[PDB]
Amino acid sequence: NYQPTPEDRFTFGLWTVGWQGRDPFGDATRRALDPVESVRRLAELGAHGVTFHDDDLIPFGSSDSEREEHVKRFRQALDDTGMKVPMATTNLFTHPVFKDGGFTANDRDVRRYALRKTIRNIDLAVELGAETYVAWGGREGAESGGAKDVRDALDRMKEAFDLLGEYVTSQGYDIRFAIEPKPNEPRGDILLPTVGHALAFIERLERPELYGVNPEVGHEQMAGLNFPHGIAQALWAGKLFHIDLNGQNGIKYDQDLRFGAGDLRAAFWLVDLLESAGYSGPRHFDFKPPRTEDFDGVWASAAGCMRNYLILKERAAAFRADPEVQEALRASRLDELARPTAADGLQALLDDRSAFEEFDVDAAAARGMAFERLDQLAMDHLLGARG
Ligand SMILES: OC[C@H]1O[C@H](O)[C@H](O)[C@@H](O)[C@@H]1O
Ligand SMILES: [Co+2]
Ligand SMILES: [Mg+2]
Repeated sequence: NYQPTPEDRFTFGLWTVGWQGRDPFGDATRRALDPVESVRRLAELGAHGVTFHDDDLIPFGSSDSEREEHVKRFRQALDDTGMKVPMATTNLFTHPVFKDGGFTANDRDVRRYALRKTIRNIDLAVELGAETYVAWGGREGAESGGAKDVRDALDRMKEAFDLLGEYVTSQGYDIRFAIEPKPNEPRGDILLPTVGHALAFIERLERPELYGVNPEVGHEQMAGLNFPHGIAQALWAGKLFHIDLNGQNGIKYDQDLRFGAGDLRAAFWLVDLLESAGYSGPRHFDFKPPRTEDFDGVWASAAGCMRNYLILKERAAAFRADPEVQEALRASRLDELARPTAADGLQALLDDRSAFEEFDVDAAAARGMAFERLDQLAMDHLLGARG
């Protein structure tokens, strides 16, 4: 049951199944994975494709000749399996030179290096067929108030993204950028900490059409925010270019649990929204198999990501198809929410005595919204206590 196939557009980062389990308090518990083995194993699980940081595929500092041999092996594995590479990104956070950031490092020479390192990987990503290029500024931020002038930092961040946009347009590349927010960790506070801040920032760039967001379930939940609401706002703005699916139990360190774990009801409402809105991009899993697990548990955890999406998709479809749920939606006036408030226009509204002078405020206040009955139907469908 719930067998994933490539049509389902499930993708995984090389760094996910390949996480060796090193955390801030303990050494690695797993050996390093060959990216070629990950491609073949994920193909066998039913995945659609893989994603990568530059440094996941080419070890940092590699000569131009070593780099070519790493890329050739990888392409051969993709060619053999039919696996796609829909997205790629840059590692601007691991090497000590980025300890104060990349695009917004205080040191100018580091910022220029950050840009050259990124541009180099855009070329490779386009060669391999990526449609989306993600930026996660995990080191852009501060632990203390005086270390970063945030207005100057946002000037430098806008500068960097404007230069990347000039670069792809000057090359005629068919690739778009997606900013991935995170509120904190590894910095005390990270710039553009939520979907909202990233969306607002994009509108100040020179070519806003080239930029969207790559929201992550766990990251918005690290700020205690409602992830489906934030996705709804990104869709409403036309900016949901990509998405990271995983699980998170509340406000704490970034857990990256398998999708479905963490806030299960949020996951249901998320899948309901993505499917009813017709989101067509990849369903990308940014998760870490816990370091308790051996390599069998790694692949079990990866399989569980896809299984939980497919189950929730079935339950959300059953929910929306139920005539009793449709009746409850009308009972809660979800359909009146779709009607314009004042399509008759401002003057008509001003002259409408039924909208104020003769509005029976007490009769309107007495109407129940019937939200609890609707939510219990949603619960019954999630739990399969009905269909
Ligand atoms: O941006 C690409 C990825 O880089 C890092 O691995 C981050 O932990 C992850 O959140 C992000 O999606
Ligand atoms: Co995360
Ligand atoms: Mg992510």
